[PDB]
Amino acid sequence: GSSGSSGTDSTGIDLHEFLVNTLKKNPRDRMMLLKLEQEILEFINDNNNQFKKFPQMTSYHRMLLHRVAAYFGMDHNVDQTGKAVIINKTSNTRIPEQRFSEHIKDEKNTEFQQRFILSGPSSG
Repeated sequence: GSSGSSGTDSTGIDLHEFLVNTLKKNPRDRMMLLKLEQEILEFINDNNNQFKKFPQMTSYHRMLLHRVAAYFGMDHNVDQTGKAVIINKTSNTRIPEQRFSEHIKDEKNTEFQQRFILSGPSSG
């Protein structure tokens, strides 16, 4: 039925290794990882907000996120259906050793606009 848990074995797959590897192999994906990192930052710091819900994600996406959190030290939880992902802000949650913005230092071009721009609201 079920056996085995996280305890006797903690140190294993070096998360970083995975992330960094993805940044090199998938130089296009980085874009996303970066965005999430930003929101996650403003969130963690934001005390007013305790929990944060994420929009419906795909099989891959969901995975990517789950990783980022585990790296920052945050636990994720699935909703009644689990379709989406919800994370909270706990003490264990702290800043890592290095950020992704440190690997993309001295960029060439970037598109960051927060005006007359929406995401796309969907009605039932």
